[PDB]
Amino acid sequence: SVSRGKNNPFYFNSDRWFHTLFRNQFGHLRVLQRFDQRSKQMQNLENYRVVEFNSKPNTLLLPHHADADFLLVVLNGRAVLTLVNPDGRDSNILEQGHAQKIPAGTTFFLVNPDDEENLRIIKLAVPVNNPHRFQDFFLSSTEAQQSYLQGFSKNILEASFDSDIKEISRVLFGSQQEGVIVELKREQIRELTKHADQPFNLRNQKPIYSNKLGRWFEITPEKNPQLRDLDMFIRSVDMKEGSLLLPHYNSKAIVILVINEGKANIELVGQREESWEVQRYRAELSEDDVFIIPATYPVAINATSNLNFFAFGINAENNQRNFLAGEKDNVISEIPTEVLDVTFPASGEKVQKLIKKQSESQFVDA
Amino acid sequence: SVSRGKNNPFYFNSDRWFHTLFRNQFGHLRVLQRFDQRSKQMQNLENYRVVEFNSKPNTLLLPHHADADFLLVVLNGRAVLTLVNPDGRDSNILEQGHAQKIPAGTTFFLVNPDDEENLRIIKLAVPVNNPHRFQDFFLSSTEAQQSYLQGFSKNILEASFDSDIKEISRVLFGSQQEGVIVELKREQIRELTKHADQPFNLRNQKPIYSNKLGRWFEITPEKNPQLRDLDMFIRSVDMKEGSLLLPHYNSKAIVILVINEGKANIELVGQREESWEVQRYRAELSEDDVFIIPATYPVAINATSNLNFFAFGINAENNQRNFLAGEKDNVISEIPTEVLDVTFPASGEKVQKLIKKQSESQFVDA
Amino acid sequence: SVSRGKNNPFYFNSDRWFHTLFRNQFGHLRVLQRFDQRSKQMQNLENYRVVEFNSKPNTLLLPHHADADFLLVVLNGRAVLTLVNPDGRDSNILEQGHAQKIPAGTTFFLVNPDDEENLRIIKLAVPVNNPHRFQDFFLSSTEAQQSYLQGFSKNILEASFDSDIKEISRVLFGSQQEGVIVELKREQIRELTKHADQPFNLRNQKPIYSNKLGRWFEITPEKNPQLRDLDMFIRSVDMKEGSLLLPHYNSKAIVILVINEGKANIELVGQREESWEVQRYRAELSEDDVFIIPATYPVAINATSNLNFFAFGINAENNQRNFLAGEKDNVISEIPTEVLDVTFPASGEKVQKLIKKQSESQFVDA
Repeated sequence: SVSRGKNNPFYFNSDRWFHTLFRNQFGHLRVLQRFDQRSKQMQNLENYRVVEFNSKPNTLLLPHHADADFLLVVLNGRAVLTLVNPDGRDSNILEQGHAQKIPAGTTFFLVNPDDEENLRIIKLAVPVNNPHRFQDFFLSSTEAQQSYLQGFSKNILEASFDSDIKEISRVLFGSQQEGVIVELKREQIRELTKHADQPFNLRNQKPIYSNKLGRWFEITPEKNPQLRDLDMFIRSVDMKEGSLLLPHYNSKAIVILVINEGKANIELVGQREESWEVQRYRAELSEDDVFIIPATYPVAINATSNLNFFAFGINAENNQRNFLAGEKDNVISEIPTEVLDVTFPASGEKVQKLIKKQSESQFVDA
Repeated sequence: SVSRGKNNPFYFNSDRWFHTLFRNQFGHLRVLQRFDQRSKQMQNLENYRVVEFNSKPNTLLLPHHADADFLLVVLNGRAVLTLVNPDGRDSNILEQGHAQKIPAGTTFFLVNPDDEENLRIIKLAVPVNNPHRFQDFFLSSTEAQQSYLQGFSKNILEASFDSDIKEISRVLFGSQQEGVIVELKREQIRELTKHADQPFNLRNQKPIYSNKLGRWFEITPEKNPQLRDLDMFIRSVDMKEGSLLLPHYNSKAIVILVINEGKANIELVGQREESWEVQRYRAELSEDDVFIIPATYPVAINATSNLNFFAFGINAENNQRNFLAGEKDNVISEIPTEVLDVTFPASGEKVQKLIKKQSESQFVDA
Repeated sequence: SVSRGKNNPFYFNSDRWFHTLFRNQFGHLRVLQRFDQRSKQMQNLENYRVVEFNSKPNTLLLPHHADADFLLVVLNGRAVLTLVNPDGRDSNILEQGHAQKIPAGTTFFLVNPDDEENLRIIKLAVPVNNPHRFQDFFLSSTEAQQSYLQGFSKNILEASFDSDIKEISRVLFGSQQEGVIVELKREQIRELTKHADQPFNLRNQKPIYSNKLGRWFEITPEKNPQLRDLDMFIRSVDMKEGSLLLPHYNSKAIVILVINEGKANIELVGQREESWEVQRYRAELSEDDVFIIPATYPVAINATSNLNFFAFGINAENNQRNFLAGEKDNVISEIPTEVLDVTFPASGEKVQKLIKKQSESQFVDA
């Protein structure tokens, strides 16, 4: 059978599965729903949450910290990310394709320095106190959320700050703002931009696979400490419409892919819903949707438009890409004849012959 | 709202939440109840149990082993801890403030060498077979518990020991003792005290924070192997009555604190009971009570008496202390003006000014 | 009380607890049932599954890959194991007593080169996507299972392979085979045998314990990378009928033992079904049965026939063997007199005397 869209567990449609935590004229912050909820075939993803952030030009996400580690990737645009610690501040500008880990509890803030290009960010979260959920703690005081300092008693805030509660409530609490995302004057932005491990960029190196129809960029834990702690890989691949990414599977990594821009059909061959029968999963992906590719499941992606997609690899270290067709990295073709002769009905010379036909690799026609 | 005592999830009152496993004229052994039971905000603490031990002078806890690792800390007094292995014995005297890991399965015993000072021990347990519970296996045979050797059949015990079951049952089983804690003659104690990684001491080094009102001692995994395996930190801080430990939060470590001696009010600002509203948690702590401070939650402690408290830091490596007031380690004050100007209603110069007022650090008045 | 066979949780009778996934004239593939299902005393084993494979001479297990790491051990016979990767093939012959890790997702196959000796394999599995279950994905197409390539649409398979779906369905799909285990001509086998970390062997080194009645072979993570990743040990011990393996316990490792050949009675002293009462667990083990020995539980094995058994040690690093009787590795006898004098009713000199009697070690009479 072919589980499609609606009843397909791995397809995560944007405007249905995301939950908006905040939204206004300058941006929105929404969280994808829990994975494990939908299927035990994704049990091990329960410790992770996907977060999407949209920010209009010249705006700022007020200071706050969550109780989760954060892998931050910039899908489109450029933002100035700032981390502050009890002993010091640290800022960097991030171009599209850049990433950076945000230790759990690190107060920080973002601003879209640009004057007309929007900011799009994907965030992989890993909660501390509870595997399935995290808590943002906002320092600011706005009509939307309340400052966390406002959670302490007068006696404390008074002693802590040395001042009558009144002087405090005036300066720090109730002339404010209405949301956690506020616009700034270009003068102000220019101010906090003269400062701008540390952020690294996936699309800044020899891609892994490449050809007329598409290129594949990937960065692994082996070559990056921040990535090695999360034990995960970043991956970004763009294909021309009409392209096909040949059926392949990841050795042990579980993949969370998000569609940056473009359209595409995905075919995933996996487990049904303790037998050996295999079921097919299909879905049409579009901008922002999320699709989960379980470890070892064979998958094929078809770009029915010029698209580019980001993928997080959970449980990545020493993961391998096994292509079931084509020349490069084609496990199928490493099986000695005498075996595939018995594997498939046809004769080994015939099966092989069939295999060796498609002289292309990874990114072919359609 | 302000969840207080009774309905506050993180407050663990001594005489209600502890479960006594043994008790007599010379001591008691009780276990704190499971954390995760009370709130999903403490899900990740489910793998840990707190154990309290009280021992009158000149007594001994008979030989046994549990199926859990054990972080042993001596709150008050001094005890002689002995570990025995198939290839050898190892003993050390531990003064108050000392700690030492006890590998799971290591048979051991404790004795209070002292002649009039009681022994108080806190124990952080990490079970093996079951995440939530551990099993003590006592070698001794007393009216309280039964020897585990008594669980084997006659045919085995006979072959294993070479002797009729009768000679065995006499020597090893049913002239014995009534409890697992027995008193000894000073002569006997003096005997097992001439022997007395290895035990380390938290209160034996430059404290982290210090002033007229209090000092803070902390030892981290970075600087201690035993601690690095458990990936946790030990911490001990004493404050003068009237003192206040300024609102602060730990970057990623979850903290299990126990009150050694003294009284104190605690204010913890955390999550309610998937929104951004913040709730306040309050409670009055007294000798032996246990309070759990979730990672990243802002907390303030007030010593309404001269107290000293121990704290275990779970998930400690690279954890950071963010103070929301005061001079030292005050994240608030590392945020550039132009930002806190937009963060809080008042002007940046005013907010800042307010911040820079309290010239004290961590331990202030009240 | 004495929980026996039927109601004993740790006893896993072969023909009742195994589930056959495939079976024919040349072999069978069956999976043991989930551990945690039967008792919370085995909660931490939930991430593991036991797999048994039987293969008649001169046969082959067709190509496939599962979504689980695999510790492969050859109980009896010799098989030629082949791993294929997108960049290359790797084969080795394995004699009885050999082991080797099979990374999750690595396509592979086995063949019994021998001409009259059967192949017996035990497999410890560690699933990726779901802690409790794994998925075999077979490349072949047979009346039993269906090829996973048959899960992709015509448009894909066509583009992926460059050929009308018809030519494909003929060569790769529906002259085939009826099962995943097929027999081969000696000519064929001889073919794939001229190639034959890498496989290591437990029974190829100074045993740990040894004497007239039996020897004990063990290999630990300290001395083997593959083993260090799984953080587990391999162990193989053969005893003469009438022998007794003296009551002992593992410090922190949980042990999954399987009976290769022979008969034996096992006595395990563990927890009942939060008190200190101890219950006894007994059972008669026979060829292929599986018995689980929880960390720190005292156990005694009696060979009521000449047997040999394999054991996997989960959570093995720095694990210790504490013998409660005998000379070598007898914790009991490391306890100083003055203590065992108070531990047991009898006098220390008497208890000790009793202890020092049995001059044998590990493997004694009965």
